[PDB]
Amino acid sequence: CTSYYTVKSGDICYNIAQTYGIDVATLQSYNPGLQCDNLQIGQQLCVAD
Amino acid sequence: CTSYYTVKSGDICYNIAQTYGIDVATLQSYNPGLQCDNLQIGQQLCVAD
Repeated sequence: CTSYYTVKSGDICYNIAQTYGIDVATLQSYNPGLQCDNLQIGQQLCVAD
Repeated sequence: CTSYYTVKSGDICYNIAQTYGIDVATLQSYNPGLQCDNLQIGQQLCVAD
């Protein structure tokens, strides 16, 4: 992982992904076992590789 | 809380508490509500105080 995004209050996977120019599946591929229904505040999500 | 840890692919609550010295019981007392199968990738765990 080159780069991380930190979950903040009310963030959803779709928008986090759009912010980085990727789609949710790619975000998922970057984060083994990601659970978009269940993101935690401060959770760090890879957004690069 | 004094110190933190960021969950990576596959981490189980046992290896984590071990790595940082401590017992799972102690880990779970630093983290109110904690499903040790269900650890979110990139979740912030407390490991001290």
